[PDB]
Amino acid sequence: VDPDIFNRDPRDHYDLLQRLGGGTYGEVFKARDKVSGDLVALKMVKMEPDDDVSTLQKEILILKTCRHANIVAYHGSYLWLQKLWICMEFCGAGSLQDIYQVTGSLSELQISYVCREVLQGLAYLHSQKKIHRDIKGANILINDAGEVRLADFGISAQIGAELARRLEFIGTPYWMAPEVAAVALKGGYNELCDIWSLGITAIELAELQPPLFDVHPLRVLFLMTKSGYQPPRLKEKGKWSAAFHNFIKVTLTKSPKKRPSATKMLSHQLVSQPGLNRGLILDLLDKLK
Amino acid sequence: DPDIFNRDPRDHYDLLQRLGGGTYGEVFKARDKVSGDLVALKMVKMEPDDDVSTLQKEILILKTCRHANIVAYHGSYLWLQKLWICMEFCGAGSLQDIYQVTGSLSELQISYVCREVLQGLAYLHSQKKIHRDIKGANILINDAGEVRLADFGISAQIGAELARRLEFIGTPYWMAPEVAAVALKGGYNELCDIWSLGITAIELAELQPPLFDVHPLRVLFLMTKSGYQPPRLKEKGKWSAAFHNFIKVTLTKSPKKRPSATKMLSHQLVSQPGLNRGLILDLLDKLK
Ligand SMILES: C[C@H]1CC[C@@H](N)CN1c1ncnc2[nH]c(Cl)c(-c3cccc(C#N)c3)c12
Ligand SMILES: C[C@H]1CC[C@@H](N)CN1c1ncnc2[nH]c(Cl)c(-c3cccc(C#N)c3)c12
Repeated sequence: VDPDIFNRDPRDHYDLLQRLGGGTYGEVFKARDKVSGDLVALKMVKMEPDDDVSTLQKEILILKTCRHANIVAYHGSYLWLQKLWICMEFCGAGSLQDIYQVTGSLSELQISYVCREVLQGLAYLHSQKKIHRDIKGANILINDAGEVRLADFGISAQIGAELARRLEFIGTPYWMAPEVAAVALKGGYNELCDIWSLGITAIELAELQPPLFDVHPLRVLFLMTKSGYQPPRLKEKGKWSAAFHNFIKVTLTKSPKKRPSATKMLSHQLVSQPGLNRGLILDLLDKLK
Repeated sequence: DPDIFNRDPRDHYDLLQRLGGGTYGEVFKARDKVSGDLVALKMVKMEPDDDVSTLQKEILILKTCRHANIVAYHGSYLWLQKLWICMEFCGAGSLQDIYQVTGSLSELQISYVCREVLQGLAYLHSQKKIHRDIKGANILINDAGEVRLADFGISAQIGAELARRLEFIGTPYWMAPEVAAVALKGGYNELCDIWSLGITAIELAELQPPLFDVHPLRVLFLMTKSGYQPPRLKEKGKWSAAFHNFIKVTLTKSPKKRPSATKMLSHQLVSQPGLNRGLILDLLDKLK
């Protein structure tokens, strides 16, 4: 699962303080270093010798090979008595969903700053051939230093593992059409799917819910496949500037061939504005207390 | 399937010999006890904690097919931990079994085969089905020189895989439209069968599909490049311009420009006047 794993009980180094919740899979615990007192988040997953180790192997590999200020910090992993423990940064404010349900709608400048920081994390991930595939407020954390960090590579790991399995059982390819060979090797979609999720997340930070949240999940999926499909928009026009409406319009470009990349989005009017600094986030954290 | 017979298939058929299956299972040559007709019985072993989704999709595809160019379905039996799918037996086996003894097929024999496969393909696509495994091994020839498509194994596996995507997709509110589209539809369409028929036409002509001596992973990688050139027949002088054009048109790299099976039925190669089962009866005489 990981050549750098510690075959030791994490409870030798950490006091488990409380079960904070969970992600796509696993259970997350708040933990404290026994001697220093430093806080960490320990994600525990059941790991038997018979289980497929590929998903968790890929999640650890993404966390270990990410060296970025906009990606949650990784400290190491533990394997002890059929339980895998992934040790990561403990972000004191929690997720942006934890924040906006107490604080309400973020201001346009706070959203602009979060979007820029997320786009820097996405530009980095995409440059290293990775796709997050689960961009949303619940997966964007704010640490005590006011930094915006992408978290939960669970879906990304599951998708990488599913793609490796498909290649293993693809069979003889001599009669396969090139587009069949392409979805077997790449998947049918690309990293631009993360740009659309950031557009939906910016609406979620403004409205406390993604668009169509009240609509049945299957109806949402079917409508996206229909011919006359129109992407979502911000509900209250006058509350937001034209730069925010345009950010939603371009990130939510229906065709992936015309959806801008993460680096191209960094020069967009909304995220290239002058007043975007960590002070906006430190002031968001002050409102929480 | 609700119409599954809960009896031993040996009550109605005499098992004659094991022949080996396709994608999955084992196929037995068998004889109908009342008519003396041969049938192919596909046997799949069962275990109590087995996912029955793929098997269920294969039976449903076969039970709803009613076309001369697709193996006929005669029912399925569940007995003593085994599932038996009963289908049409084709006396000469597959085109691969034939050309391995006979050698290369003539252009007119290939044109008859292509027309018959396109009739089956046009039918399958009209019913919203995809074969996905068109090749010499899956095109059977009966004693009368007639053509039947066989082995909906890959087709059933893909269908089962796609149904399992719709079940474990999770909340879709942050999901881009193209991600939603591949989860429901798959990322490719029925036009993949047109390409496979082009490669199959080359396989019948040259005894191997193009790049057969190149590593499978290298072939897969080459195809994804934006400079990949579709294959062509090696001996230009051995074939007519119409066959060379059929190959170029079926092997259109872009699935947006690749013609449908119904469109291909109007192509010169397969709409020619002398195409009939007699051409395959000549092939079978060469075998004996
Ligand atoms: C416990 C989780 C989920 C519930 C959320 N309300 C708060 N959250 C965190 N809070 C404080 N520090 C944290 N560090 C990390 Cl990593 C997470 C985190 C957040 C989201 C997904 C995953 C995973 N896979 C981990 C975290
Ligand atoms: C026994 C099989 C496999 C080996 C091949 N050499 C000859 N072949 C047939 N030959 C004569 N009639 C047949 N009818 C049917 Cl159906 C098949 C068939 C062919 C291929 C796959 C499957 C399945 N699932 C069934 C068949």
